[PDB]
Parts: sequence; structure tokens; C-alpha cells
Amino acid sequence: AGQIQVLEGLEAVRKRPGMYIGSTSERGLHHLVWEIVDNSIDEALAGYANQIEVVIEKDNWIKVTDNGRGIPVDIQEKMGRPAVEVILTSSVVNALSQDLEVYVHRNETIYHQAYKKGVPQFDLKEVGTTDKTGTVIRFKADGEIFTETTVYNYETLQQRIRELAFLNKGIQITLRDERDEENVREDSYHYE
Ligand SMILES: CCNC(=O)Nc1nc(CO)c(-c2ccc[nH]2)s1
Repeated sequence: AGQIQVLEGLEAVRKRPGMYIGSTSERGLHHLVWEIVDNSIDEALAGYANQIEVVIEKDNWIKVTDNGRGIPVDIQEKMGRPAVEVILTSSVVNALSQDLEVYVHRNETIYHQAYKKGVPQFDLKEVGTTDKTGTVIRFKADGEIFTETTVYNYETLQQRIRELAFLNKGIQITLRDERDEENVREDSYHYE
């Protein structure tokens, strides 16, 4: 019933992307990071996280990690599906990513799910145990949407990360570039 409406939401994001993210240029590419990063910042603001890490990985994957409570995994009654799937199958980032995955550390458990263009590739799966909580999202921007470039700009990321850390004092926000294995760069910001 409500799975029909999830599907149509994805078709709608993918047909008119600029209506959701501003554009499909370099600016909109970087806007995907901001959308993920802002959820981590809200978690810190609610009192539950103090560390966010943004990694530019090989092939221009992005990984965003925080140490908050973990996206919830409980079964929504009205979908029959785990909360984390419901939130992610209505995410613009996910819809505009050729691939994306999520790891959630919560309830001493590591849960995992993957998607392509917003569509789950399998049911949320328990994959491990943990004594931490938090959320990891890694995603690969869709080249079919972002036709100008899918290459991130370290200084573009760094300037905005430094400004977010300055504006949201008490959060440690760390940027790392790992695209070049032989020269890894990292800048780490933590005001008060
Ligand atoms: C890597 C990006 N991080 C991230 O999304 N963190 C988040 N944590 C929580 C736990 O409250 C989130 C939440 C979504 C709906 C309810 N809770 S969303």
C-alpha cells in the first residue's frame, strides 16, 4: 500500500533532481554530503553525538560516520518495514546515488542494508556486534544524474566542514582524503 508511494517518490526525485538539490552540477554533487552531514549535526544538537567523520574514498565514494544513537531499526507498523529502510527509501541522497549503504550500530548490534537508486537490494541484516552506537552511510553519486562531474573538491569540503564545526561548537568534525593511498590528507576541526 505505502510501498507504492515510496516507489513513486523515487521516480519523482530522479526525474526532477534540480528541484530537490538546486542543480546537478558540481554544487549539487557536494550538496549530497551536506544533506547527510546535517542529519549528523541534528543528532549532536539533540545531545547524542560529538564526532562526525567525512572520508572521500577511492572512486569518489563518500563515507559519513557519527557516534550518535543509530538510525532506528524497529518495525514500522504502518509499512511492516524497519524504520531505517523507510527513512532511506525516502532519502534524496539515496535516490540520486547509483549505490549507497548503511551500517547502524545500535542494541549492541551492527545492521546493514544496501540500495541502488533508492531501491533496497536486500532486507536489513544483522552482520556483527558492537559496544558503540552510531551511523555510517557510504554512497556513490549517480553519474546518470551528475553529468558534469562526480569528483569532489577537498577545499570545497574542508571550508564548509570548518564553518560547520565553528557554527556548532563542541562537535569534532574530521575530513579525510583517501583517494590517493600514497598521500592521505586529514583536517580535523573542534571548537571548544
Ligand atoms: C551518517 C549520517 N548520520 C545520521 O543519519 N545520523 C542519525 N542518527 C539518528 C539517531 O537519532 C537518526 C534518526 C533518523 C530518524 C530517527 N533518528 S539519523
